[PDB]
Amino acid sequence: EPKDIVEVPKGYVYVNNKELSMEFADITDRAASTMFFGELLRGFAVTLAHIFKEPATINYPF
Amino acid sequence: QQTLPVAEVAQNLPKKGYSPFGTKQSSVAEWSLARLDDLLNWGRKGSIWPLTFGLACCAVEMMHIAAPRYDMDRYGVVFRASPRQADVIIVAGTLTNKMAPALRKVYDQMPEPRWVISMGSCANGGGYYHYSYSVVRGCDRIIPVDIYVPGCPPTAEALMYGVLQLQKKVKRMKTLQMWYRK
Amino acid sequence: LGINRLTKLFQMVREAGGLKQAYLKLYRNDDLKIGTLVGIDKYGNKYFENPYYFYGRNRWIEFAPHVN
Amino acid sequence: AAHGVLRLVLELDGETVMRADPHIGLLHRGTEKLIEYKTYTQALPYFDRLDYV
Amino acid sequence: MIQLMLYSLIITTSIIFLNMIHPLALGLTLLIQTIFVCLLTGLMTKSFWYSYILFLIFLGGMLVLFIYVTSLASNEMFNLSMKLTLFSSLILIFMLILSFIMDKTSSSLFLMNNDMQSIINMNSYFMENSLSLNKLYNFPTNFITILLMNYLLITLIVIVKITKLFK
Amino acid sequence: MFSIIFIALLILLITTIVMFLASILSKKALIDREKSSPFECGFDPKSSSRLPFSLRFFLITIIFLIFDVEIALILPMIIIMKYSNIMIWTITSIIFILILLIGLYHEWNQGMLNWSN
Amino acid sequence: LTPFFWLFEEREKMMEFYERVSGARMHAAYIRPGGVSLDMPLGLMDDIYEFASKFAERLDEVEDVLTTNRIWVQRTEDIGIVTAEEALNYGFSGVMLRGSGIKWDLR
Amino acid sequence: RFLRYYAHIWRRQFRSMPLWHKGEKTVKQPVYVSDVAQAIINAAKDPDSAGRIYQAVGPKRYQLSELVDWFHRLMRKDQKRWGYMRYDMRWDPTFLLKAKLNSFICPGTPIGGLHPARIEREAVTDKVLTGVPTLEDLGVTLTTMEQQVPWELRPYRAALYYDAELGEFETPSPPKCIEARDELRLFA
Amino acid sequence: MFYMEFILSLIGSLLLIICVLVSVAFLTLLERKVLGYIQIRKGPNKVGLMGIPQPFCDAIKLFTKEQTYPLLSNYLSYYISPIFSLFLSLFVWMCMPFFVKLYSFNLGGLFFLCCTSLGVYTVMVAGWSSNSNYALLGGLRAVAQTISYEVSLALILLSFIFLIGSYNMIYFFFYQVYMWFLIILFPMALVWVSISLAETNRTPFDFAEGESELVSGFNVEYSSGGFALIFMAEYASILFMSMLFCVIFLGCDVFNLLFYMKLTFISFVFIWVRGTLPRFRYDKLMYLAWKCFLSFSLNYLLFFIGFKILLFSLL
Amino acid sequence: MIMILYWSLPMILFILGLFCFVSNRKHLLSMLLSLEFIVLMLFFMLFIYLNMLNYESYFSMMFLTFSVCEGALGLSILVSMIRTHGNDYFQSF
Ligand code: SF4
Repeated sequence: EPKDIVEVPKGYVYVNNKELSMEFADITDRAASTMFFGELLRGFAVTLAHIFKEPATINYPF
Repeated sequence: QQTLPVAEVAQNLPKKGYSPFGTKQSSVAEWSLARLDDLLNWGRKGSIWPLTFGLACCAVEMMHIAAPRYDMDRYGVVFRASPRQADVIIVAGTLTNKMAPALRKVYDQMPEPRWVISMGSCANGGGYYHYSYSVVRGCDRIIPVDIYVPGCPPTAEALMYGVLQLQKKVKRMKTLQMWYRK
Repeated sequence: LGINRLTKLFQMVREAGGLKQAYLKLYRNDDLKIGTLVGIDKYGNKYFENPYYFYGRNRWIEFAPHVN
Repeated sequence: AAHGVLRLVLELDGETVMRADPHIGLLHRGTEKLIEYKTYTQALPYFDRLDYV
Repeated sequence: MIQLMLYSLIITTSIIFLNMIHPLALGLTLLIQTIFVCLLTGLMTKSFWYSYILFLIFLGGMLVLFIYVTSLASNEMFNLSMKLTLFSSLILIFMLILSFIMDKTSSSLFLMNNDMQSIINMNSYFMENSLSLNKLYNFPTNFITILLMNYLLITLIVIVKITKLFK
Repeated sequence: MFSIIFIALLILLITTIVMFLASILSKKALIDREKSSPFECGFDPKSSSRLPFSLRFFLITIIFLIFDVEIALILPMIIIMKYSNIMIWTITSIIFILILLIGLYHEWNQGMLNWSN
Repeated sequence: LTPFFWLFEEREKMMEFYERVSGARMHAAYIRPGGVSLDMPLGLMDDIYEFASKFAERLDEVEDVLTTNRIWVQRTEDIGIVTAEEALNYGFSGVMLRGSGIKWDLR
Repeated sequence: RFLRYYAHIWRRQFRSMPLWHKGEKTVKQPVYVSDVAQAIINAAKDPDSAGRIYQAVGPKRYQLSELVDWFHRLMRKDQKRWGYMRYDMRWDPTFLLKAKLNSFICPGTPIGGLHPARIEREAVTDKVLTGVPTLEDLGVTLTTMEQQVPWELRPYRAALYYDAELGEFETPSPPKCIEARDELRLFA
Repeated sequence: MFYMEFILSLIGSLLLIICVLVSVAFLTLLERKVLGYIQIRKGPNKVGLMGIPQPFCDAIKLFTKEQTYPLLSNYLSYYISPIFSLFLSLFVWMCMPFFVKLYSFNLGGLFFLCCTSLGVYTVMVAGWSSNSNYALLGGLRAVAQTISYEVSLALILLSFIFLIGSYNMIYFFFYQVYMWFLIILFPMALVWVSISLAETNRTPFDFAEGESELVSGFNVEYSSGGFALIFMAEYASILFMSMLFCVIFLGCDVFNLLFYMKLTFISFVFIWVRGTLPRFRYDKLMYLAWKCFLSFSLNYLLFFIGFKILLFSLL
Repeated sequence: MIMILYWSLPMILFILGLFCFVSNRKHLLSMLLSLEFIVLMLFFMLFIYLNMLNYESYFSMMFLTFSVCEGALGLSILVSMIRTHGNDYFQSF
């Protein structure tokens, strides 16, 4: 995990303190994600998958 | 008040036919015009497109019907945003004075045959705000209502039951068959 | 492919009464399922339950035939 | 996306929105006055209507 | 016949062009004219290559400016007159029957389409645009294309100099 | 071609006939003053509503034309490549694209699309 | 569309719970001055447990789908920056305030 | 029937409304619909009106040429190009065929009410008589055309050419009534 | 003989026209069903037997519905655009490739560019005829989207054109005779999906008709019969691009059922996007059009031009 | 006569274009559109000549590239002109 950017006490959770690394493996990862839309592929496959869940429509009025 | 027939009475009775007109037509013109009405009603019945006016509180049920539990496009119902392409208007929520001219304008910009469902008590008779200085007591005073869905809000089942009731009204409408008499 | 699923289709389709008695049921109810006769209504209706499905589908009704 | 209620009177140049006047009050149902006329127990559902989500 | 009918349609639309004064009506008129002229030049050409080209540049892209900036609309829509249409139909028809009458050949161009070249011509059996567009790229007549592209570059430098009057 | 021409004429005629037919199939209604107003979400349309023509969309379409013409210049490269002399075809085409990139990248540093307005 | 529909599936389960306690889908009257109007039906505790059990899966499905997505990220990110001081003097609160950086919350 | 008829397209020839005797040998006195309705109710509330005819007419008689010209002025049909002309219906034998065909073809109401019976109606003059009571006897104020018609026909205004000027064209100068002796001049 | 030639050419054109129209009208159901299952809905299964006649039902509604024509005199001009759009979306088919000669249509790629271009005039004049600022904004946004993407669309084509060595589409089959062509030009496929999706105005590039930003864009002021024609025109368009994707990347095997299997899968893929992606902004899309795609296409142009020079060197 | 049967149609159209270019129009847009029609006719004369010529045909692009630039410049100055005065109407001239 990357370090934070603002030190947090308890009773809270900062949802953006995580740093965007500049390590070469980290930049090339993000670059490859943009060049081949990995994140879109993850979401794409999700919806394909979720065809294979049975719809929850009640056959009203029967 | 009437009541359903009993088991043996059903046994005697035949199929209730499909076209609500029946199949007793006398002459060729009558029988032909009966079928064309049936086809027209079938088209207007199967595909009906609400406008999604949905002002308030009632609107949430108007969305739950679109939700996947009591699926409504299952019945052939779709929410077209543009009133020129919307065939039905589910007025839902309160009609304040600022809104009254707006509802009127939206209604008649929609082309006919246009049917209105007054969902919820707020639209039916002004609902819980009936004695208010700013609310149209009911929506019957702005537009011709066709179907009333009581509830506050109506449970989603109630709403789409009313939709089916509108489908039945769309099914039995007599336009060609009775133009012949006109 | 048909992993003991076409078999189930054969059960519902055949014991319905043939091609005609599977199509008319399907044509009317827009779905064909298998259950047990929970109880026969006083007015010709017939109630069917099957825990195989879920709560939406758990219980259902075949209305009286004379209602076309 | 306008909640069915909101009415923004917008003045645009090109496609950007310069002046954006929102006209809240297309729903106002005189609920403060009605709450006054009724009883505390009777007045309770009014609040559930408000912020109906 | 197609060729002289196409003259007739261009003549009729031209008469339409000189009458119409609403900018959309004029711009509409240009649109039809362009299809017609593309058709006509195609017929007398070796092929329709240039016709497809000038279609997508002249009409496809560049008349978009004219219609768009001429979206002034006059503030109101057309008052279409069925009379100029009927005259347009009327003038078209007896021009069309005359086209049926006119001399079949002599009323046609003399240019040499790929078909109207002689069979012996060994050059004609190549790809239809190969030998025509050869020297647009082969020296020493290709630098002019370089002048074209830089001209277009400079054209953009000009547009941002005229279209950037304080806003 | 004229085989194409006739088919298009036939389709267009069939198309207009269909829409002509639907124009008679659809029932008529007595006209209404308000049924024929512009749609403005149900609140009266303002003055003429003719949009301002002080904007950039012509500017973008002008960029279109420049690149649209440039596209025309490079279309024939497909066929002539088998015939033309290779040096000239090679260098000549390469500098086309190279000048395009440099125009583009120089223009990003200009950043002309990020207008102040 | 897909996020809205997937979540509005689960919204139905929660409303059913309101229906179980109060007798109305929405617009219960269940909370009253002397405490809640009425006791809870037996077993509603358990049904709540399974619903909470599955909700992590449902929320994560949409979360993984939509949080990272570039279109969504660029479509929302850096929209309408709300500085801290400007937030207070305009009388903000809630996750708006809590998002701008203020560590305030009524709970 | 009245204004839609004089507005609808089939009624028009190319740009030349055909009128019987150029519409210059006809006297019309139309009345506004609501004032007719308001009369109906007022005479329904009163039973002492029972057994009494009532000639319902407007305030000021008019000549059909005056009306149509005013109509086209209201509709902006006369600025430069739309080019209104008035024929004689007798001169042109095409208008009748339009009516006959339009009747024979339409299953419902013929388009624009073009059936011949409407044509005879416009031709017929409006003969009032004294003694027969009137709207004033019914206590009904009569909004004039000058108050009602402009707004009435506002939807059908058109022809705002790009070639010409608009807006600054004056308000349509009203028509002018026809008096009793002036009628006697008309009929000679 | 010769007139045998012409008669068949007209039969094929006519036969294709009825099929493509009935297909897209019938395809609309597949959108409604498929999207219904992406979302956890059940989709239309009510009318007929499992909602099969749903799209015929829709057409009957529309044609019965009156034609709420806009302001008095616009009758024609408002009645023109739907014709002039459905015409393009159909007639664009005639250039599609066959081994069984429908035409000897050369310059097919050029003709593709031309028809895909002409969509701008239809949408723009349609909005102009409507005369409603809502409709007018839609047209302008619609115009900008289409016009911007054509620039990238052209250069993208040229990469394939060079790789096949002619403008005749049919050569895509000969060059794919061994191994498909997607596996060579994978990034181009993603870009080409986006370009095709932009042309047909589907989402994520849904600005032209759209919803929730413009009521229906240009479509907002359209009554029934006009609306049905526009709606059919769009779906004829979405199919054709699906075909073009199939003939370029995925085999061009016109005389093999697997080609038609591929047609459905790609048209499905379009929907698969419809129910997944959110929409873009105006400006972000223009960055994506000029600052991203144009650069992309030029590099491959400069990449493949050298490759074919090397290829020509070898032989 | 060769010109009367072949180069005549281009003449008649070209002259009609010029007359419309010197007619009366509320703004200059009708003028620009008028000369634009002339360009198409100008192309027409040019192509029939370039068609006399076996390969000199390609000169179409040179003329087309130049011609569209004139139109772009034409729209350029007009649109800047509305923006200057709030109008480019001939009454301003
Ligand atoms: S009727 Fe009930 S649910 Fe509907 S808006 Fe009124 S309070 Fe809300």
